[PDB]
Amino acid sequence: QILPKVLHKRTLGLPAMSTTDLEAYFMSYNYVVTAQKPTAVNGCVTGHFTSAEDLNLLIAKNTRLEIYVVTAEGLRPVKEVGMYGKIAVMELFRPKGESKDLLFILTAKYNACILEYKQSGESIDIITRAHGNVQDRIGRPSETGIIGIIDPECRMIGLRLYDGLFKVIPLDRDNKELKAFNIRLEELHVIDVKFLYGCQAPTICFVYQDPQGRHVKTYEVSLREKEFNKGPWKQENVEAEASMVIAVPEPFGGAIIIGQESITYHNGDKYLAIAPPIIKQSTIVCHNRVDPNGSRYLLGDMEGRLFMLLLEKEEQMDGTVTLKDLRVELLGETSIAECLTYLDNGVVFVGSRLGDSQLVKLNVDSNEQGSYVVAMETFTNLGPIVDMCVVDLERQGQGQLVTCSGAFKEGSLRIIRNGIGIHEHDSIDLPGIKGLWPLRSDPNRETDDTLVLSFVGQTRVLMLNGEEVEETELMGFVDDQQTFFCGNVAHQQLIQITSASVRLVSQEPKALVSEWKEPQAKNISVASCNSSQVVVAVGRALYYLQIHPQELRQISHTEMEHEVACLDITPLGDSNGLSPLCAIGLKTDISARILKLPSFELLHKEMLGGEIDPESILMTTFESSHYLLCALGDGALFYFGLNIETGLLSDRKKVTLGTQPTVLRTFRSLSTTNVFACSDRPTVIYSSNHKLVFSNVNLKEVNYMCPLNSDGYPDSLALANNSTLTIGTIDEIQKLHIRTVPLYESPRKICYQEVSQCFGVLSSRIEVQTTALRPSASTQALSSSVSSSKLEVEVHNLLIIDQHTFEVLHAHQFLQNEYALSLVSCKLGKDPNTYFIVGTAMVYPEEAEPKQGRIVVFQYSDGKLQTVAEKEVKGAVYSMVEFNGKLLASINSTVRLYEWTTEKELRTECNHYNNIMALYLKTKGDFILVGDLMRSVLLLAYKPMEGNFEEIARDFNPNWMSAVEILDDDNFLGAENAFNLFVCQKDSAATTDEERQHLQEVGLFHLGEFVNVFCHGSLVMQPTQGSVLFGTVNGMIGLVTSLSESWYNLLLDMQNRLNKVIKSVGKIEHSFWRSFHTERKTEPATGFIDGDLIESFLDISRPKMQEVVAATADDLIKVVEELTRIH
Repeated sequence: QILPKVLHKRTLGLPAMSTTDLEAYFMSYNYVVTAQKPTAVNGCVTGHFTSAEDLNLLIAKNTRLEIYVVTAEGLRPVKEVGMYGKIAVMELFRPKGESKDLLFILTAKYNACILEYKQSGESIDIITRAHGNVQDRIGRPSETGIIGIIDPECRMIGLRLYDGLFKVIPLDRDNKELKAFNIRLEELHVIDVKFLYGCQAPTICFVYQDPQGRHVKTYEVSLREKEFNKGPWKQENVEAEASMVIAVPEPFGGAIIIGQESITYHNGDKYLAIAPPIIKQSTIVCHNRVDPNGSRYLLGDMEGRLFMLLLEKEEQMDGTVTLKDLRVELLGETSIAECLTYLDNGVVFVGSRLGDSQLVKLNVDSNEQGSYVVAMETFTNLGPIVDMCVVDLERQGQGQLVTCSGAFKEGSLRIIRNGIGIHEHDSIDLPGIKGLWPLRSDPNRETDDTLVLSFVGQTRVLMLNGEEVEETELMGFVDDQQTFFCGNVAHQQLIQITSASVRLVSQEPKALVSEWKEPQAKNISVASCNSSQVVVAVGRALYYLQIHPQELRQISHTEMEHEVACLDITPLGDSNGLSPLCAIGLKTDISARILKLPSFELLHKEMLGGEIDPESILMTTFESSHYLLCALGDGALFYFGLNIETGLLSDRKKVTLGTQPTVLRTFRSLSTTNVFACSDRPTVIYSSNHKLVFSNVNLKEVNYMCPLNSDGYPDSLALANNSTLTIGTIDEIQKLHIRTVPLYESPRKICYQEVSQCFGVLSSRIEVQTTALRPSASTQALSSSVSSSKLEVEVHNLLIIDQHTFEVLHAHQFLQNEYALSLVSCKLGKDPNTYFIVGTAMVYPEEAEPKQGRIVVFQYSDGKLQTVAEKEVKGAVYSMVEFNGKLLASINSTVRLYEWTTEKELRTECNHYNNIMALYLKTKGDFILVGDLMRSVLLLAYKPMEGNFEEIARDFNPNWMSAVEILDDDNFLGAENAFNLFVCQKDSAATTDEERQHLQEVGLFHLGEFVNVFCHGSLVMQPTQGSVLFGTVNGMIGLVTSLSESWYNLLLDMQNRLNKVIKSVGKIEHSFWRSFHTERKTEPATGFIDGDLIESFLDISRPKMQEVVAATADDLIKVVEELTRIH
């Protein structure tokens, strides 16, 4: 019950001392949105939800629900939904007379629902069979949280929510409101509870604690008269640390109780126990049944070890089987598991809250070092985000996030970056280029070695002998007038389809063979040539010629009613070059039209909105569903569906992009190759599950592309600009890119020091009584040092990390029993050098409140780390900032200001000690905002004349704060530990003595996450004003911004009209979800607008869109699309 460690647990989310014990021991307009969805796993189940012959895995994040189908290769995604609440219970069950299972869900605000998966055609819905709210007016929530269980015969549902009460929900075909009733329990402290198998009336078994140890007991539930009757067997005694109850299935029956160094089996009178030595070291957390009999079980530790529990049975000579013994075997090591589930055929899913989750295989024969476990996949988890910083290493106008993530063995550093990343190698400034093609200089040799530029009105054939550039045109091509395509198809030929003529050329003789010229002297507008044929179009008409060895043949010819804008050709499957289908785009009546290749026979047509002519179009194959993408001269990017057999009109919904028109042409990165679209921002359209990526590129701009696969440029692609050529190799595709650096120990704080080009990271590790546990970064440092002051264990270190290769340059080890709490890096006074300043405290087991600490000043030099000054202090050092040239530090309910003299010392200036436990500290100009432990906020000022502190204002209304930020000169933002956000403001009232010593809470919001850190910055290059990022315990990243008044009114009206139309999954009301909620109060939200709902307006259908804001549809599409580009 020492404060630093309990606060660290709160920072990671582990069960901490309840706040009540801590008590005993003693006019604004904002906009909030999400940039990265939560990633930690709270729960997970398996079953038959989608159909009767499917095996499903269902995963719960904080407010997300994900559904996967289990195949022989791994997992496949089918749906993902978001709920208006925090999921606390999730169970599958199947009533009699049902084809498949239904899902029960309970929310942390006590919303209950039953859901069913209904997939009819190609569309998928989640329908709500019943819904209600099960909250009690009077009572207090218990420890160990909420518990929910289901009878094996689907007769009732049992809930433990409060103390001294057991809530029962009957499960008959009536009860669409989930009416419940309470049964009184004599036992006021229940540890775990479950329903027993193979009984006649619903039987319940549970473990409780009271003076004289903890016990296990049973009951029978009579839902016909609302009372417990009596259990099948009496009450026993169990180990003082019994915590887990398992109900064994039918052939055995009975219960298995798990504690520490004991595993026990009770069934009526039968009783067995084992105490295998391996269980001593660490605690078992989770369990899962492998065999439907109940013949094997999996168990997982707090340190990552995975065990199998075996029940060996005895066949009776005439009676039912019994069991004789129990056995435990160490299987191996994984990540610490919050959820463990078993899938099928020796495959296990390990779901984690403090590390990456992963998919594992169990072998029958131990490999080297005797392990049965072999990893298969990992899924990234940003973990608890305990601290982060914004850094712009490469000196463009775009920053990156660097965060400390994870815990004990899973601790790491994460780098988060925006966009698609190319790595320019041959950078030369060439002005405007009209296009770009390859050319083959040899027979069909391996990767190409020649390229063709094309300028505003010209095409020039280069040569490429490696990294160098050279110009040497073979004397058979064009050099002064633009060609539409010059590439290759097959069979020892070259294409030259010019606006002057069409051609076939010899490559081995490098000579001309034959030519064909337009017999109208009228110049072509747009052509197309894919990989075996060319299709062209002139005036109002369209030719089509197949390219055959050594000559040309006319294969099709037909005029179009309107003037051709563009064409395309591509074989999309079992067709080796010849594409039976073809599409046409038009200027005047903007319309995509389907026309067969062989004879230009009419197939169909479809029109659109707008007037400006399109700039590009392609037919695209990425999945089993083909697409036709057109790109217009305004910024709209339209997509239509292709069924290559018939071609019935598939999905559509309008969109805008950047100001310049878009050019779309296909790239290569994987055998599931996708398309790239050139605009003001190059934009990949890639396949993720079935939808479209719209990710930008870390690039100024590009117009027209051509892939490059040469030996020195293995998977590159040359892109042209108004004045640039841009080439590089492709990283990931999605919007955010995450890079991981493993540390093998817990990080706590991070800070950046530019003039050194390094990071400083505080870290900690655990050591047995002290030798070793495993190699870590604090151990394998390049250099190392130990403190030499003269004024399990945890060992704290300061790590100096290189910013390029991300390796540990140096490690400093602090004194014994010393906890480093805060870190800063700055310049003080008139000294020119920049230091690393660290604040610590000395932590002892018996006593309850630290009473000493240091403030150490380090200088990192050419290759070493020195020490400059020490300044022992009488208390813990919770935070410090660099104020103006001085140092501001909070010492154990006091705030103090220090000065850096010419002797390289620090000297005290002034103090303020009215608060209690000042934890957080932020500064702006001459004001200081102090965030208290349980005393809301406090605003202070520094008076340069008298050189001391003056208390300007204080906020009443107790609040258990967890983070603090300064928005501008007058609005202060705070996050509290019940998952709420609030905004305070300085009251402008008369009577200048008393009511100006008040801050008014002018904004309230319920977020649903636990905020750990705020920081000023943004992730995009270069309506709204300001930008603050925050990070949470579940791994979510969010963004807060300020608005005007007219915009706030507009969007609030929009919010009401939107949630009058959208259907919520469990039929929860958005207004109820976002209300400010603590045990002491509940008020409607005000002063906040949430952008998740607003951004969902772009996913709605055209008729539903006009119902909202019934003042045009596009007039609001523009606004929302503008808002979408903030993050």
